[PDB]
Amino acid sequence: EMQSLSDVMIDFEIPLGDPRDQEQYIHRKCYQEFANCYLVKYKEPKPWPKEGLIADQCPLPGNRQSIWDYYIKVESIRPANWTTKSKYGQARLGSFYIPSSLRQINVSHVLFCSDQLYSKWYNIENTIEQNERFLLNKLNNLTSGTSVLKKRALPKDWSSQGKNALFREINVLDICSKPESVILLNTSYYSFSLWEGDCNFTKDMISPYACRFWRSKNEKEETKCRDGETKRCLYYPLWDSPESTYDFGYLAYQKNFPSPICIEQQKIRDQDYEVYSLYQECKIASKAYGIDTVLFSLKNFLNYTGTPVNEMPNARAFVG
Amino acid sequence: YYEPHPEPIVVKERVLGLSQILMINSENIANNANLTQEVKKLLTEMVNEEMQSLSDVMIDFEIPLGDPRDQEQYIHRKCYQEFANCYLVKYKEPKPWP
Amino acid sequence: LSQISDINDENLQQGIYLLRDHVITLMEATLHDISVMEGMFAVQHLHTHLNHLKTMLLERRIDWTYMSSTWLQQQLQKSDDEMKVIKRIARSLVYYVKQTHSSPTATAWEIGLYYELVIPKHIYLNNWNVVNIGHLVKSAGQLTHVTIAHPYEIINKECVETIYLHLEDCTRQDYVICDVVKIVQPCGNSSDTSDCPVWAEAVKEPFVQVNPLKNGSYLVLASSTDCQIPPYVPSIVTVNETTSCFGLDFKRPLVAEERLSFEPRLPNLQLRLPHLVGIIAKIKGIKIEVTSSGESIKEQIERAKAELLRLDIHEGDTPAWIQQLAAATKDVWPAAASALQGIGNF
Amino acid sequence: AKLRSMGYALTGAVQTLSQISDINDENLQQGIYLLRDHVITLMEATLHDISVMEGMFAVQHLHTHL
Ligand SMILES: *[C@@H]1O[C@H](CO)[C@@H](O[C@@H]2O[C@H](CO)[C@@H](O[C@@H]3O[C@H](CO[C@H]4O[C@H](CO[C@H]5O[C@H](CO)[C@@H](O)[C@H](O)[C@@H]5O)[C@@H](O)[C@H](O[C@H]5O[C@H](CO)[C@@H](O)[C@H](O)[C@@H]5O[C@H]5O[C@H](CO)[C@@H](O)[C@H](O)[C@@H]5O)[C@@H]4O)[C@@H](O)[C@H](O[C@H]4O[C@H](CO)[C@@H](O)[C@H](O)[C@@H]4O)[C@@H]3O)[C@H](O)[C@H]2NC(C)=O)[C@H](O)[C@H]1NC(C)=O
Ligand SMILES: *[C@@H]1O[C@H](CO)[C@@H](O[C@@H]2O[C@H](CO)[C@@H](O[C@@H]3O[C@H](CO[C@H]4O[C@H](CO)[C@@H](O)[C@H](O)[C@@H]4O)[C@@H](O)[C@H](O[C@H]4O[C@H](CO)[C@@H](O)[C@H](O)[C@@H]4O[C@@H]4O[C@H](CO)[C@@H](O)[C@H](O)[C@H]4NC(C)=O)[C@@H]3O)[C@H](O)[C@H]2NC(C)=O)[C@H](O)[C@H]1NC(C)=O
Ligand SMILES: *[C@@H]1O[C@H](CO)[C@@H](O[C@@H]2O[C@H](CO)[C@@H](O[C@@H]3O[C@H](CO[C@H]4O[C@H](CO)[C@@H](O)[C@H](O[C@H]5O[C@H](CO)[C@@H](O)[C@H](O)[C@@H]5O)[C@@H]4O)[C@@H](O)[C@H](O[C@H]4O[C@H](CO)[C@@H](O)[C@H](O)[C@@H]4O)[C@@H]3O)[C@H](O)[C@H]2NC(C)=O)[C@H](O)[C@H]1NC(C)=O
Ligand SMILES: *[C@@H]1O[C@H](CO)[C@@H](O[C@@H]2O[C@H](CO)[C@@H](O[C@@H]3O[C@H](CO[C@H]4O[C@H](CO)[C@@H](O)[C@H](O)[C@@H]4O)[C@@H](O)[C@H](O)[C@@H]3O)[C@H](O)[C@H]2NC(C)=O)[C@H](O)[C@H]1NC(C)=O
Ligand SMILES: *[C@@H]1O[C@H](CO)[C@@H](O[C@@H]2O[C@H](CO)[C@@H](O[C@@H]3O[C@H](CO)[C@@H](O)[C@H](O)[C@@H]3O)[C@H](O)[C@H]2NC(C)=O)[C@H](O)[C@H]1NC(C)=O
Ligand SMILES: *[C@@H]1O[C@H](CO)[C@@H](O[C@@H]2O[C@H](CO)[C@@H](O[C@@H]3O[C@H](CO)[C@@H](O)[C@H](O)[C@@H]3O)[C@H](O)[C@H]2NC(C)=O)[C@H](O)[C@H]1NC(C)=O
Ligand SMILES: *[C@@H]1O[C@H](CO)[C@@H](O[C@@H]2O[C@H](CO)[C@@H](O)[C@H](O)[C@H]2NC(C)=O)[C@H](O)[C@H]1NC(C)=O
Ligand SMILES: *[C@@H]1O[C@H](CO)[C@@H](O)[C@H](O)[C@H]1NC(C)=O
Ligand SMILES: *[C@@H]1O[C@H](CO)[C@@H](O)[C@H](O)[C@H]1NC(C)=O
Repeated sequence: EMQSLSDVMIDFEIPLGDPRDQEQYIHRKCYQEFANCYLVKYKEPKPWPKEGLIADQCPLPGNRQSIWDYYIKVESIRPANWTTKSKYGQARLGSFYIPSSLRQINVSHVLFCSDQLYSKWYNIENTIEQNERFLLNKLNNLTSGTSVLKKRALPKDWSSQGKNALFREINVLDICSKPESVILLNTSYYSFSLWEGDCNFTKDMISPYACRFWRSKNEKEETKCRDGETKRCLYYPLWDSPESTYDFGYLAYQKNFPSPICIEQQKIRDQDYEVYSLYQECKIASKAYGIDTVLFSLKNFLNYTGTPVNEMPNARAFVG
Repeated sequence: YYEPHPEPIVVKERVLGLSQILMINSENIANNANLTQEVKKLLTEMVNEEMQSLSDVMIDFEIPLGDPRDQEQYIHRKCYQEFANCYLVKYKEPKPWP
Repeated sequence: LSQISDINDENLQQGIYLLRDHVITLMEATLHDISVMEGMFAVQHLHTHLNHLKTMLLERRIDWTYMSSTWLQQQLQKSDDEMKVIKRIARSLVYYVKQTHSSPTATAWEIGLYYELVIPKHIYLNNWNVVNIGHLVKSAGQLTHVTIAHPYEIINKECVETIYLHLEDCTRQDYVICDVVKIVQPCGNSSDTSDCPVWAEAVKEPFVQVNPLKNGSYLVLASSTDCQIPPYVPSIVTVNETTSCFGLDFKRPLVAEERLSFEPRLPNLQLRLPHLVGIIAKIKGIKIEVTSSGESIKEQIERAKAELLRLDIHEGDTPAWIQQLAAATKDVWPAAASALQGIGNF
Repeated sequence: AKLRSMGYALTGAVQTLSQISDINDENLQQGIYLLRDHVITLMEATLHDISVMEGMFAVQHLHTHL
């Protein structure tokens, strides 16, 4: 539609000043490009510690969930002398494997561009032109001449002085919808287990589903073939398969029935984060160097990894 | 004295004259879009509506070129649009599924 | 022609040349977008396209969806900005619409479209319209309006050089289109300028003409003085404070910001008229040609001399005649005029 | 070749206003007065209807508008 219009209209000089010099042009261009884009800096670099993730709150496949991208499936047919330890390290087959790309040792900052961590001030029920003004005020109120947010803005998890002025707090079900967010930003790993063995919880020690563990431990891991130790051989798993049930932990979490839930905390990162605003840096830098330069400069910073963060899907746009 | 004339002024060298023939066929469109026999009826109603309205305000005009029916590109693109993927298979002798 | 490319041949003339073979196009092939859509989403996208084609053809425009831009530009061998002008001024004709098949689940149609593309020779962007104002002359008692007949209608100025254009056989397809545009020289009394005819016409006294200009000045031509403005010669007038002149209000204009100008500056020109121009314009009772820009004293005089000599004395209006002779003689010999005027009133 | 017309910028002066309201001033004349500052508009903000629509239904509504 745009090209067709472009193809029949020559240019005309109009005797007013250059839009590039007008505030309303600078403010609405920085907004349309960088409104919800932020940069977070760890106190020092520390990655997510394990390659396996126990997270029973998420319903398994049997709506589509984002975490299913990291879900190890239990297969009945395997090759001869096949073991999890060969492929997925110390992960429990039928749970979730975290790749080494999301666990880099040298990553110091996290860059994200989404409107899905804002506290209650933000509502999609309200009007775009309101939700603009609301943000534009808050960012002016929470800043002072630089692009660094005031500690008040952060949630209580990321800072001692945080009061959720801008951002909400990450909850237990957020891992299912927004995996990378949690793995890159959470200060501590909390587990959620209905697996028989964890926290030394024995089947006797309990003082349709009712009081029962989801996955019970079998004798050992083994395969067997019939003169064809290559392609197709039966596999006997070290735990059970949740294909039949697939709602157990999700229904348990919401408390429809009582069950022996296990939860253990493990500290990853210090609660002393620092957060910059790319919308406020665009406004401030454009007053000195002019928007044409600043726009081009900050658009490259969004492509620091090789994939531009602003063109990723809204829930999955988190990069280290 | 003078006043501005904001519209451009074009000096004519020559005129080029062209004839384009546009061919529409619903069945070709229904095959690619995986349509059902109910929606095929909508496609057909919709296309007739628009084409008929245009037909109803335009008289005919003679254009002094040769008949399209004599031109290769007209013969090749008409046979294609009708019979591209149509085939006939002949058994060695008649024998049905047993 | 056997190819579109042949239109640029240098030894062709200004006429209509038809491409010899029809262009055959299937819509299915043209509209890619629909191919990958499914169900009613596909159906509604086609509806939007067919309704837009119909809207263009009613206005006699071309829908460039069904013809490749790269192809047409490659063949025509034109610049990006020439193509924009070519595609804006082209016009369409629907010469047949035929339904070729009609089932309850299936249809097929054919449309014959005929296009006429104007190929430009030159494009002119920075243009002015001429407005002739003229000059008043008071001659042997009669007030007369005098005008030059300029051989151009448009002044053009792209950068620094000014150009005077004479247009012929023009129409409007968004822009003005002309078959003939001749470049001319402005009027003068020299070998390197135009020798233009000069028209005179009798007018009623008192004469007043005031045109408000858009920039906030006023154009004045008047047979009598007011607010210090000289009579008979026209002028562009501006005031620093609102005042009433020629029975209407001349307001102070709003301060403006200065930009780069493209205003033309015509050459100046002295013009000698016949002594009795007022009597010549009066006895015709229509607007009449009295000289050329570059005419000799001898030719100019031998032009209304026989006509003027044969306005002789008569038995039936001697007093009315004698009063004309005085008005004619006043500037030449004031002593004789006063005498003749006396013998008139006696 | 690169065309660009001065058809609306030919005279070498310009009379500008600071507000649309200023056009009704009684001691102005009959001419062209330009508002001094551009009006900046985002379509996303203008078209509310699309905001609440989803999938291809959103896409087809924008197509009709464009
Ligand atoms: C509303 O709109 C109207 C327009 O529609 C406005 O009216 C216009 O307002 C203009 C002001 O912006 C006026 O321009 C000014 O004209 C002055 C007078 O120009 C004439 O005299 C000049 C001097 O002549 C004497 O001195 C020289 C030696 O210096 C002797 O040789 C002479 O014999 C004289 O003694 C003279 O230079 C000019 O000559 C040029 O124009 C005539 C035709 O008019 C030509 O025949 C000439 O060839 C010549 O034109 C050519 O050459 C000159 C350079 O020499 C080029 O500029 C031309 O493009 C062309 O090639 C005139 O005879 C100027 O004095 C005055 O100059 C100012 O600006 C210059 C820079 O441009 C400075 O250097 C000066 O110092 C000075 O500041 C200016 O040009 C318009 O005349 C006027 N138009 C009309 C039709 O009336 C109106 O204001 C608007 N109203 C509102 C409210 O906005
Ligand atoms: C990423 O980071 C976010 C934080 O921003 C994190 O979300 C939090 O997740 C934790 C862990 O699930 C949540 O805390 C738990 O809440 C449970 C429910 O809270 C209600 O009940 C308590 C009283 O019991 C009330 O005070 C409260 O107001 C609520 O009504 C609560 O049951 C949990 O408490 C148990 O677990 C902790 C573990 O440290 C333990 O200290 C407690 O003593 C308590 O007992 C333990 O019970 C478990 C079984 O339930 C048992 O295994 C264990 O042996 C017991 N331990 C002892 C010593 O007896 C706990 O407080 C928190 O609410 C979430 N925050 C928010 C804001 O939603 C994500 O989980 C992180 N995601 C990932 C993937 O890392
Ligand atoms: C266009 O431009 C032309 C050229 O300027 C204008 O015509 C001339 O007008 C002027 C001013 O009115 C005339 O000036 C006078 O010249 C005579 C002498 O003329 C004789 O010598 C000339 C020498 O060059 C010659 O060209 C003349 O030839 C013409 O005339 C003869 C005879 O009729 C004819 O046969 C030819 O074919 C030519 O047409 C001629 O031989 C001179 O005596 C005058 O002197 C008076 O003025 C001066 C200065 O004020 C003063 O000092 C004296 O005391 C005296 O009062 C005067 O200089 C000139 O003759 C005209 N030339 C022509 C060719 O006609 C013309 O008016 C312009 N047209 C328009 C429409 O504006
Ligand atoms: C009629 O013609 C007049 C020319 O004879 C016009 O007068 C000129 O109008 C301009 C308006 O911009 C004045 O410019 C102002 O100048 C003063 C300061 O004066 C000094 O500086 C200027 C150059 O800026 C210089 O030209 C002077 O000689 C002085 O040295 C500033 O305070 C203003 O902001 C503005 O720039 C000209 O000064 C003035 N020129 C003269 C010779 O008077 C008059 O405007 C015309 N009137 C109408 C009714 O149109
Ligand atoms: C109309 O319906 C047909 C029939 O279903 C559609 O064709 C199918 O398109 C899908 C998606 O592109 C194909 O699935 C994919 O195939 C590739 C290649 O084998 C594979 O790598 C993917 O994992 C996936 O299986 C599918 O092959 C193809 N049909 C068949 C029978 O194979 C067509 O897309 C529909 N047209 C539309 C929506 O316009
Ligand atoms: C695009 O997708 C998002 C994500 O699903 C949609 O947002 C969701 O909208 C629904 C319906 O408005 C919300 O559900 C309702 O929430 C209210 C308030 O908590 C509650 O009272 C209702 O019982 C119901 O649960 C939902 O909250 C919201 N998303 C999330 C994650 O909470 C959005 O509507 C979609 N955009 C469209 C269709 O244009
Ligand atoms: C984002 O960064 C990547 C990596 O530098 C860019 O990828 C290059 O793209 C150009 C396109 O002309 C190719 O010629 C290069 O070969 C690409 N390099 C690699 C390693 O893939 C990418 O263009 C950038 N994208 C944007 C939008 O700026
Ligand atoms: C990470 O940083 C360390 C210390 O600077 C360096 O030795 C190492 O090469 C870097 N890269 C990786 C992948 O460890
Ligand atoms: C029991 O739990 C404690 C937790 O500190 C652990 O150290 C110990 O190894 C566990 N013992 C058994 C037998 O599982």
